[PDB]
Amino acid sequence: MKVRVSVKPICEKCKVIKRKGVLRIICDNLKHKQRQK
Amino acid sequence: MLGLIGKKVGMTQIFQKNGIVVPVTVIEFQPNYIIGKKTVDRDGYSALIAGSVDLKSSKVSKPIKGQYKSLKDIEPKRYVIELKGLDGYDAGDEIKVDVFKSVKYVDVTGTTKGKGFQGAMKRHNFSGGPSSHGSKFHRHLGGTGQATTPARTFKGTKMAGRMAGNQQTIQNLEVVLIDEEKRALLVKGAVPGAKGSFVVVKKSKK
Amino acid sequence: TPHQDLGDNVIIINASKVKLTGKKYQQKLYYRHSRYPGGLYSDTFRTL
Amino acid sequence: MIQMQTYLTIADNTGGKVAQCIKVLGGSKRRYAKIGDIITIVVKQAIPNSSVKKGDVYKAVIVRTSKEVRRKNGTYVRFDDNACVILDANLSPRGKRVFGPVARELRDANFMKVVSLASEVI
Amino acid sequence: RVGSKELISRWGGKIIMKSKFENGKIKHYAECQTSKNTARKPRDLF
Amino acid sequence: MSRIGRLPIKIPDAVKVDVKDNLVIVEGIRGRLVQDIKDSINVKVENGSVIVDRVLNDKKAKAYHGLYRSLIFNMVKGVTEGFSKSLTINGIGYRVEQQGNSLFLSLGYSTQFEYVIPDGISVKLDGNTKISVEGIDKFKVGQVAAEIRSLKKPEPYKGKGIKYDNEVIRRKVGKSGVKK
RNA sequence: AACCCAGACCAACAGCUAAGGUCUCAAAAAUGUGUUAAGUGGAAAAGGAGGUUUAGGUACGUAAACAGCCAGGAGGUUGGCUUAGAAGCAGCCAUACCUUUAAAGAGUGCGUAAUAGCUCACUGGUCGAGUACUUAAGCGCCGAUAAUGUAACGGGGCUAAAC
RNA sequence: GGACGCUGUCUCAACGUGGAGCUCGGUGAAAUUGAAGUAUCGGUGAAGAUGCCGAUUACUUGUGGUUAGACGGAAAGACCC
RNA sequence: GACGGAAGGGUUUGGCACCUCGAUGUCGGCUCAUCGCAUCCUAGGGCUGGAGCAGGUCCUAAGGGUAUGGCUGUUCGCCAUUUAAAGCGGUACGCGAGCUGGGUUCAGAACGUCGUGAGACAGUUUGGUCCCUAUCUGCCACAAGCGUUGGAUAUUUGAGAG
RNA sequence: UACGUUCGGAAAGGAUAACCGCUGAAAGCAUCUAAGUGGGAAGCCUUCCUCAAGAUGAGAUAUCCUUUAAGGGUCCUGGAA
Ligand SMILES: [Zn+2]
Repeated sequence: MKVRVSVKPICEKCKVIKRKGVLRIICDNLKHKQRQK
Repeated sequence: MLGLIGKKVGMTQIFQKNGIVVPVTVIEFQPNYIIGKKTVDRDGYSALIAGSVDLKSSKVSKPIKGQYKSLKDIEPKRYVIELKGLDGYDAGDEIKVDVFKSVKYVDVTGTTKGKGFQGAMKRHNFSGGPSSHGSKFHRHLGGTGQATTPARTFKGTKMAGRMAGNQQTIQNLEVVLIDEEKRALLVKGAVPGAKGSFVVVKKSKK
Repeated sequence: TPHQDLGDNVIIINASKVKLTGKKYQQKLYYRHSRYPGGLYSDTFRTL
Repeated sequence: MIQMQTYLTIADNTGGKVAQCIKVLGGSKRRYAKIGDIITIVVKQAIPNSSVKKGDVYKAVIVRTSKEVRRKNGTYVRFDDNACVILDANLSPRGKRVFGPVARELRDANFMKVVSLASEVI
Repeated sequence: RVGSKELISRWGGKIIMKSKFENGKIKHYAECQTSKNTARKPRDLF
Repeated sequence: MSRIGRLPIKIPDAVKVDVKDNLVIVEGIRGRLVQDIKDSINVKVENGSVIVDRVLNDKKAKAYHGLYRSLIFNMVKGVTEGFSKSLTINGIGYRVEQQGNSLFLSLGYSTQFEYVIPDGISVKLDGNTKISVEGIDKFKVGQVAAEIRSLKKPEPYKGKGIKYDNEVIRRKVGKSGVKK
């Protein structure tokens, strides 16, 4: 959703992972999801 | 794949029972025989060799003659093709026209009519220039490439040249009528080739 | 001598079992061009 | 074979007497309309003091063409002038009566009420 | 309105769409009650 | 590394474990499961227990430590107690039925979905809106439950769909929640 | 053509070297200790970043740290209010507000017109060593993105034949 | 600028006719031309390469067609200085 | 998403004057296209302050398709009807040894303005020769010769290409 | 020859893009990934039609001939070319 270049946690519940070579943010608040461009 | 070597007699039309007209092409089937077999362990693939209308005994070369040495009472055949992956027949057999009796659609393969050296406007549906308003450009190609890049004409650019003469196989022709006594098949639509040219009829793929 | 042909001949067996390292098995590309416009065809190591 | 700029006889009692085709509907490069198709017409001539003025744009259905079109049973019907009938928003005849004959492809194109109001169906 | 054609097989059986499942595949296919021949598009059963 | 990698594996009495040539076989009351083990990790059965360690200390080996410990543990818990993951079908007119080794789903679509059940896995019903997949392999059980859920993923406006029982669906509002 | 090495008197089927190279096209390298997983090497920015090597600080800990698991997570007290409501979570002010205190903040978030309701910091038990935030370097990741044809290693290929 | 009539101007092109074109016999030029066992792509370069680099593709040689290139031919650029 | 900050693209208006003035023909339209994806439509999705219908934003995706007319020399734009959509660009602002010459950029003449005047004006109006038989490469088609290891005649597997 | 007639764009399969996973670590949790293992588009590869052994890597087979034979060509009558 927020295909950005700076991916940061938004709330304290967001968590940072790295999948197949891209940096991603996963959270319960699906509105907070992210991936690096 | 079930197939036969027929001859395109021509076209006509028939009247369905309730009055609806169906335009048909008529194909006449000279007797077709199985001349030989091709085997996966000896030729690399499995197919049946099928032959049709005979040649004149003065114009059969001896290789062709020896092709039929082991067959009994089968004269040399002018039109020979192969039916890949077919069974239920063996050398010396003979295929009726009724093998299509249970078939709804067929495919026909033949040599399309030749149109000679034909220009771009007929060959590729090119439009032309205007015929008035000072035009000196009527049925020429127009531009063909770009300016300096690429400084050549790309391979496959469509220009003038010979038209038709290729094989072509037309698909899903409905089967309208089968007539065993006169050895004829009536399909609905057009079939490539001129009158008297020889086509190959196969069971439809779909 | 580079002028002439003086070396021997070679028969390679088991050519289908050459091993690669890294992700080459998924990523090495073999290209070819039909000389027609746009006719560039690629083929990864697996498929080739 | 009605195309753009073709003149047509309005065959109903709305008031118009001549219409001009200005678009063939239902298709991007569509160029010809046949019997039972819907076109967009402008009115080029009308009965004075009518409910249809010259220069208005409506939708109309083609009821007679001068070029024959094949039918299933092999018969071709070729009229002697091109004629159409004006439609309202519901794709139903705006008028109350239809002059002259119409062709029976209206039946299949589902214009049953035009067919009924016609005089002869050929 | 040319009468709504009843969706019938060439063998007089009703044609109904089922969704097989196989190995991560949903498959849609057409089935004829009378003759139980499975095809995948009712085109092939008219 | 971390304590899950080194935590010892208890062996139930009814359950047998064996290791040989980069392979492990676990035979229990309810079935037999097999696993590959990579070279950098060594698996030992002693004193009715399973231990795992690493020849090297590269990070691949670090991760492998825990990975294979957990797998063998789930490989032993399966052969003793089996794995089970359950599901609920919620929504108007949604139904599930069973015939032999296949399930038939009515999920609002214009076609009734058939569903072949892969072997090694059993399915249990509770009425026509509750399912429970049981089996020997946790991986397979999760796979089947997931693929069934994908057949009709849930939605947030009314809870309709096929949900994991343990799952909590976040819920939104529609018309009347926006009332002024 | 302008950069690097090097000033051609002619001849030799001699040797040593400069720049630049030593898997192969293509004449020339092997061993030692590490780093890199991106084919980085073999283009580039602001910025993001639980990639990893090495070194060093500040928190915190075998007298139990962190994550999980099991509990409490309060009473005074609707903190006084602005407002219509504001009960911890429109908004103003501090919370030098105390007690039972294990520990409970004038509450971390979710969500209720207003609460209500669900959670957390906070602390206790089960477990059993490093963890949690940062600093400097060595290589890396994303950002990376044009039009005839792979086309930003010369090619093949290379996990070294890379640094 | 508009209207009527009329029409292949156009949708949309098709067929036929006459002279060229094509084949053979006779006669027989032209501008042009450093020559030539003169391919393509990505590059490089007096900054748009048949001739250089790397790679790809291509049996030898004619004929009827087509003009993308050979910064084509023709006129010591008329514009500008 | 203001206020600022960091880049790419080489298409706009420009900068420089490196190739070409013993000539590299300039705007549009016609004909014929080919390529890029920064996607107009169709296809697959994530999130919505997404009930549904219909959208908004972002990601993946270039296979195919992407209208006819009125005005203007116009590209462009506006407008009329349509359409699933009426994409944005590169290619000597693709394409005049393929076409048109309306526009621009010759000599005629006229209007306005400037100049005493000859005349001048990215002001306007009207009229005004668009040359060349393809040697080579390239491309569209068709043959002659030979090769494929004895020489021929039929039937075909298929790399590869459209 | 189209303005006419008929037919064609498929169905299925494989590997994938974005996306969604299952099982699970490094990091006791969590996590689609690091070992594995799945779904997933008019795109890619097969499938449909045409050309095709000058594919010099010149393939495979059946038959004919063994000192000019098998066979082909020229010439002539012609065509569906
Ligand atoms: Zn969050």
